[PDB]
Amino acid sequence: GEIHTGHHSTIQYCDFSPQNHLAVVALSQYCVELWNTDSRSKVADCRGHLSWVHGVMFSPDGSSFLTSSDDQTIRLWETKKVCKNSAVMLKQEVDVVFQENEVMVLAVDHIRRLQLINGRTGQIDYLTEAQVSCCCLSPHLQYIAFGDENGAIEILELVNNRIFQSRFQHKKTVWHIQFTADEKTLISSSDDAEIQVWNWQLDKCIFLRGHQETVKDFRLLKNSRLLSWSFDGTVKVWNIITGNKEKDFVCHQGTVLSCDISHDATKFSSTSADKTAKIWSFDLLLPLHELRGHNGCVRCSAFSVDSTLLATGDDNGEIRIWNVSNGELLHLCAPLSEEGAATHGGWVTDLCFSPDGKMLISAGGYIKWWNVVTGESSQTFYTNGTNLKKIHVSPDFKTYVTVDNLGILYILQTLE
Amino acid sequence: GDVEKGKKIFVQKCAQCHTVEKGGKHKTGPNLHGLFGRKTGQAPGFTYTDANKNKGITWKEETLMEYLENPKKYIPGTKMIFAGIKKKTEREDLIAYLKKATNE
Ligand code: HEM
Repeated sequence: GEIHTGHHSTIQYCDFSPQNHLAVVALSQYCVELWNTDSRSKVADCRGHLSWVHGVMFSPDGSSFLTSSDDQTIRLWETKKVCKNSAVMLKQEVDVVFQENEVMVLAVDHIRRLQLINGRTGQIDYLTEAQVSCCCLSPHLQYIAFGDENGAIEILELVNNRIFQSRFQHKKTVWHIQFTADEKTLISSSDDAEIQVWNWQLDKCIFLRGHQETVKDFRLLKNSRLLSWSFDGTVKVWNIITGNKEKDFVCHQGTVLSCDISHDATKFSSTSADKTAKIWSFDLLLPLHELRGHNGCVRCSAFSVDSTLLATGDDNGEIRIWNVSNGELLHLCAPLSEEGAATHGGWVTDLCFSPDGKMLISAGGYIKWWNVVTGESSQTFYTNGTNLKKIHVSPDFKTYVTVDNLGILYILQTLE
Repeated sequence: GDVEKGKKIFVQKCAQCHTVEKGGKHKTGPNLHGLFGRKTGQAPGFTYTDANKNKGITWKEETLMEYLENPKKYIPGTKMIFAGIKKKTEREDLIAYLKKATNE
């Protein structure tokens, strides 16, 4: 016999089943597929272990199997369930754009490209492409866009599928993608030192010649300015559309680890990168203050929802709130104290402040609504997937849904 | 550290997935030549996880000492399988060996 495995790589784990000639094989990255031996065809996908499996084995009856995993988790499973198909559990990284009463979550098709499923409905919206690398909707709707493995970036029109612009650029797959306040002008970056600004239709190709090894990421500023940072840790302040490095900052000799901008006026912005939590008002070429309250060095930070708070996230998920006024020894939010290494939690991915500003939605191993300054508010929850890496909030702030670890997407809608 | 013991530890615990010599091939893990003073996720020609690719730290003794104690905790979602070296002495030895060999 000779049963070829899915695609190509190198097997990390495998397990033959004497019944039904089944083969529960964890190829790589917890790819625990259910194949069928001799017949040499897959039976069904099996999503649901976090940490990339560590091991699996069938019952002596063969009617079931254990699934040891790196999380520290063993999931029992019936034999019958695996064979049946279950094209679900959205892809791990997605972008969601919120336009009011209904929220739409970006998705990657279980087989190829994508499907847009709006919440509170069964309205799937499938589209075709040779496996999109990443996606972004246009400002004021009316368009849709996606990247490519070559770094090419198409922007399909909604009104007509025939109309599109394709941009060929970047040595590899395109990284960050963002649009101007104008419906026109794509902006992107990747392995190139330059930050691409490719206006579509016009097919313009303005470049941000930063002379970095690469630019790690960039974001829109309220002005025509375009904020950016690279692996040299420079916090550059360029310009949108037209490349022009108007204000330049060297907040970190190391890479800018997470940098957050506040979003009222352009009055403040800050970053922390395993060194110091610097903060500036852009008016100076150097930060207005350089927070140094953490010897273990703050990993990430996020601004208040148009207030004066400023979280500073630690590697262990610890948060230290800092007033947006140079800095003072504000009581640490201190969100996690007792726990250990037992589960999901690693990383301090994001902070979602409540509109009231009285609550911080910490999201690491799972969501917890720490009360700002001392203690916690609505800590509860506990996510199924764990490991959420993105935060989406409705203008109202009523609903945030997280998909973490590919567990699935979860939507929250508090009641009365 | 004791470079000789560090070598033993490397041979025992790292060599099955990584080379340290210049132009040594990528195995399951990336070649470690030039590791010190380099940012995470930069070996050209190795396909990292996004987690390892975006950890955003510089490899050096301090960062290695913490990583090697518990890789998953330092880079959650890494595809590197390694429990960690719990004894500090052994970590120092290994790190001292890597410091020598990955420059050589
Ligand atoms: C003490 C022994 C080991 C040392 C010193 C070591 C060293 C390293 C270092 C420093 C990195 C990250 C460097 C970078 O970011 O470019 C790394 C990543 C990696 N190592 Fe190891 N390693 C060891 C054991 C292992 C073992 C046992 C395996 C597999 C069995 C392995 C496979 C990998 C893989 C696959 C990655 C890539 C991580 C990712 O892309 O997510 N290593 N190793």
